[PDB]
Amino acid sequence: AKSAANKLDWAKVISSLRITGSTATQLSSFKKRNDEARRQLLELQSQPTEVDFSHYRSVLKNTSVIDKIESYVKQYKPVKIDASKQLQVIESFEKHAMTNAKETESLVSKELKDLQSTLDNIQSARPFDELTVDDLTKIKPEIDAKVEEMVKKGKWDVPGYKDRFGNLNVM
Amino acid sequence: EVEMRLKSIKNIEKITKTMKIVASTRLSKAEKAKISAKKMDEAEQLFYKNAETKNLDKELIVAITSDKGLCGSIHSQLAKAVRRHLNDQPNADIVTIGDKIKMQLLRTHPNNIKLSINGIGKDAPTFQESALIADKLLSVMKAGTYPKISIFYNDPVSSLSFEPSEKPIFNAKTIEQSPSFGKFEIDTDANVPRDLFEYTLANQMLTAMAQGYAAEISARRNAMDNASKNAGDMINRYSILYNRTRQAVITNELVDIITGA
Amino acid sequence: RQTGKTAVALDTILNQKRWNNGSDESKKLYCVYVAVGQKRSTVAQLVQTLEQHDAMKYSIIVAATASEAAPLQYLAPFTAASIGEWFRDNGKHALIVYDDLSKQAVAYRQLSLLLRRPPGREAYPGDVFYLHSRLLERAAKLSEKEGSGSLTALPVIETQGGDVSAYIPTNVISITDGQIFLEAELFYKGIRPAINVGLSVSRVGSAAQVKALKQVAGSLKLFLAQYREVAAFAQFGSDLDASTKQTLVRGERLTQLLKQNQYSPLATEEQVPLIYAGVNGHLDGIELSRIGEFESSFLSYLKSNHNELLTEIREKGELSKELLASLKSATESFVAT
Amino acid sequence: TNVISITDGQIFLEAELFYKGIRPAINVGLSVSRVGSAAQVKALKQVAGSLKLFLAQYREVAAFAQFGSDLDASTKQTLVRGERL
Amino acid sequence: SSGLKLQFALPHETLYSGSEVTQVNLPAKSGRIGVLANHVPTVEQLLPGVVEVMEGSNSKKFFISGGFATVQPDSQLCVTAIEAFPLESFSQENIKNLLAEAKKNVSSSDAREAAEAAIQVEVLENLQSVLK
Amino acid sequence: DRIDSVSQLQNVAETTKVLFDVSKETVELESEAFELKQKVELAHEAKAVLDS
Repeated sequence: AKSAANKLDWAKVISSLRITGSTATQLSSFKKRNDEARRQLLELQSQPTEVDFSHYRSVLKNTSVIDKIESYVKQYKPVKIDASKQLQVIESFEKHAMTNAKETESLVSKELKDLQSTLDNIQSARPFDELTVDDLTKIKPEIDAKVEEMVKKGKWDVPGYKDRFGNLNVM
Repeated sequence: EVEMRLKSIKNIEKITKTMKIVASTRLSKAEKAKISAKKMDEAEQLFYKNAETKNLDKELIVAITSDKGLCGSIHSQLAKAVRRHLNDQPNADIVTIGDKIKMQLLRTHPNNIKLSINGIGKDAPTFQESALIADKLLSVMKAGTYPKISIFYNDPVSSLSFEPSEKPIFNAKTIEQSPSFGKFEIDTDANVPRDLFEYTLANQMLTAMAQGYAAEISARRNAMDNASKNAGDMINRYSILYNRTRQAVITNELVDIITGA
Repeated sequence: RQTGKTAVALDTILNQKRWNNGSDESKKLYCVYVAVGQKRSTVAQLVQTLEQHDAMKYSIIVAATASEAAPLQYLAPFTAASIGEWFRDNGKHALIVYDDLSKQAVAYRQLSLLLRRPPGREAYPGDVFYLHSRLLERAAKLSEKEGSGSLTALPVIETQGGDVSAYIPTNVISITDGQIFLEAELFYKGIRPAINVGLSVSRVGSAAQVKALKQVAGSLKLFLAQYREVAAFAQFGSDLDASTKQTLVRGERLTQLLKQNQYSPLATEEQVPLIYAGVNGHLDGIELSRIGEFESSFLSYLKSNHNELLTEIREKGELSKELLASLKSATESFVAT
Repeated sequence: TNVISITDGQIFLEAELFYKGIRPAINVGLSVSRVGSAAQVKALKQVAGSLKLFLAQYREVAAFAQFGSDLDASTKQTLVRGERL
Repeated sequence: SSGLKLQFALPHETLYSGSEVTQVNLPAKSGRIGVLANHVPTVEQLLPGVVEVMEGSNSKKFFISGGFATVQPDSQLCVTAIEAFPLESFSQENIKNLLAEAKKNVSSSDAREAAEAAIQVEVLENLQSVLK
Repeated sequence: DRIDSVSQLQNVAETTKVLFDVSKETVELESEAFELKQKVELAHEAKAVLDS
């Protein structure tokens, strides 16, 4: 069921709009796919890891080495072992990845909550008509300081203080 | 039927060579005109650069084509721009110039062509003929009152790197009140704006028509040139086939005569 | 010369491993190639290519060396006919593929013009058509009265300069019911197969076609004919519209796709897929050059991911509208990853 | 074919160049005298080295007959050299 | 750029292109435009007169029958005339006396035709006047 | 738009680590294919000796 194993990564790439830019994760996906490709190639192209000693040695009447060749073959049943040395590296990688991803997910949930509440404090909580003018310096802590700072040094103008407003003449 | 094909291709090649000679004859005059016309338009362009003569805003639709009926992409590219303008500005009046542009402009909107004058590409761009064409345009249906007018005119870069490119014209209103028209001053009594609009139309039209006649003469030396190449290739192929057929016929004749003996 | 039409034959034979190597007589098409007048080194190459891909289990290759004598080469096609009778007449569906038969014609020329018989048309022996027919006409598809067996034949003729217009070539093209023309340009221009799709034809397209390629993809066959006609006009005409240009680009991607690589017979699984995706816009959106690997990836995805649907398309005998939808899903998956 | 091969050369004086009025109109590309150097005079070879390249270039560049304005200026000088030779 | 450049490129055949000069005095529509050097940003439709284009060398006089001389801020006088004229071929007697009078026959046409030809009524007098 | 920037991350925490593991352990499973290739190559070598 190797479809599912890459199905998660394919779905992630389908939703990697926040995950686009993976510098060293696509390389890992390439490594995983190369491992599967070499595995399927070993399975298909290479014959059985065995010897057709049932008849092939008989076709060689005086081989005098088919016995020796089969002896080496059977005695070379384990040429070597597998290497599943990933037993603490896997744990450390899992710990780092899981802690980072949990921090990311909690941050995302908190951002969702903050946006939802601020919008709830926006869809009906923006008193644009009857809010006290100086209360803006109450809502904006630097508004009072800067406004005192803005007129204090002597300049009575700001860069485009009325960029979206009109100055108007007497009429 | 191979012999008739080879001879007909040869005749088409002779006709193509004659058309190439005619193209050279017309191209000499077209280049002669365009040489002075480009400088003439650059003279008033210097003012349009001296005063940023951007025109803002019954708006005519125009194209560039001489008195010939298409050559490769001479009429087709202008026709595409004409159809695009017809889609974009269906209520845009068309100025049908020459024949091919006249026919293309009559095709899209009957209510657009306000003039139908033929045979403009008779020869080199003449100052008086272009000036009279403009004066008639400046008198036909108040084309001066046309707030904007775009000249979808050929821009032959070197040989055929062109299409009917669109440009603006500084009109009577857009000349006096240009933002950088404060640079070059005008006189209330002299009535500069109208004259500047008319003369800008004149220089632009003369330069554009001269460039277009030169570019279509190129289409008579850069589209028939491709046709001449096609004729050369077909003639080589047919000559190969006929020379092989004659030789093979003679050989088969000898073989039949000996096989009889 | 050296057009590898022999290789087209060899690949055709290798398909007697995905059906013949099973156990199905109804799927069995026990091919018997021929070797009429070839350099014995080429014979060795053929034998090795038969053994390595494990073809010699299903192909009897009667041989006639160039060093061999003329009567041997002349009689060889008759020997292949005899083998075809011995197989097909038994009642099992069998196949044949005569080798380069132009050498057989040259042998008949030697036999006639050398013994005493006066020469005929094209300086070749008069009964060239007689011999060619007596070879090809042996092949047929008998009825259940004779066992419903058949000896399908793929006679291979050779010309000079790819000459379709020749005595032996044209006369044979009257005798054989199907033609697949291999050119000289395309043989160096754009395709290892280089089979002139427009020029090639077979007198039975509907009856006896891959039920996958017709029963569902019959519209795909008409689209093959239509796109071939489309690419016929794609030499120097302008761009009248976008419809012609789109047909050109999609069909050209299809042509760059369709060349089944040498000795790589793998078919009745995603045949329609190319044209269906082109009209449904799955492969056509890929770059034309990249298709050379995109097709391989799509096939492997169908194999290891659409294994049920792909295996059914292999076995169910048709690509149903439901299987068309599942293949569309697999196509979306291939487009995705 | 036998006349060509038997000869140690093939100065194939095709008719076409003769038809352009030329009395001694050999073909530039076709003539290849295999043992000519062993009979060549060195002083002539000194100049003919450039003549051979000029002829080959004229043959290679006369293809662009109808696109000569945009042709490279060095190619135009090469065409001038081919015509002059 | 020092001096004053002129761009006298008529729709017939361009004469001057940005060449330096000391004076280009010409007969403007409202008056006599004696732009010597630099000039100021102002371009005027012109009246049939004499354009004695005083180069660094002598002032060539050519009775020019119209144009507009754009005094670009770069001391560039873009004189896009309608006609060209020499300092010698633009000077003659019989050609400047009988041609206008023969054209007075055309003035015997209808009202709009006479209104058009009223320009030609005095057109030839200008050349014979400025020929000196 | 801030909500939208948060919208993509919604159905991504489901399988980010799942992919991190699927592309890690299955790739770690390649030592078996390596050792099997080793034995298959030994079989090819000995079988070729026998064929010689």
